[PDB]
Parts: sequence; structure tokens; C-alpha cells
Amino acid sequence: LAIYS
Amino acid sequence: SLLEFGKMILEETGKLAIPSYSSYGCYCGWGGKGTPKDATDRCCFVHDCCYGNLPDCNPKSDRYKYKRVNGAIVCEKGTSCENRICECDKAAAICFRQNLNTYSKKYMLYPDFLCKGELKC
Repeated sequence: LAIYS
Repeated sequence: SLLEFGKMILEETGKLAIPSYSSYGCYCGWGGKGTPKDATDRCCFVHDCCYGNLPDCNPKSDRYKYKRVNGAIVCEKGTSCENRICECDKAAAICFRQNLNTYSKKYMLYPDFLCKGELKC
């Protein structure tokens, strides 16, 4: 899932 | 990796990690300096420090597994690195939820040049 890059 | 952490973030905050927490403040992204802007930003700071203390590992790429038991995240049992990386992510995901209260849109897409100075872990 989307993450804090 | 970013895959598991993002799932946790969605689960705990109801927000998609990208783009909600991928350009937030000074530490929720790739940047690494300056005074965290708020509580959410400090969550990312602490997360960097946690990953920063896993020298023997590969945080962003190593895949791990976990599951929810009674509504609370439970890191399964993988390699030492997998369990430690999972824990670092769990702590951040929960930190984000605890502070949704003060999440500010104005810190989204935050310019990195506005962040200067090293803040030691």
C-alpha cells in the first residue's frame, strides 16, 4: 500500500 | 517494505499513505533535517530514527508479515530484521492515528528547503 516515502 | 507500512497506515488512519503522508512536513518523505513541524511530523522523525538503528537490515525492501488480533496490529514472527522493521512501522502507524487530531493540510507538499539543521536521534 501507499507509504511515507 | 513500503508495501506493508502503507497497509498499516491505511488501516490505522483511513488515509492512503501516498499522498497523505509522503510529502508531509520535514520528515514524512525522503528529507532528513530541521525541526519537525508538528506531532505527525515527529512520528516520521521517530520512524527514521528506528530504521536508522537497523543497520544490519533493509527496512524499505525487506518484506514481512503481520496480522490484526482484537483490532491491534500483531507482528508475525519472521527473521530478526523482519520483526524489528515491522515494529518500527507499527509504532509509526499508530503514532499517525493518535495524532490525526492535529494533522494539518498546510504541511502537505512541504518544500524541503524550508527544513534546515540536523536533529540528532
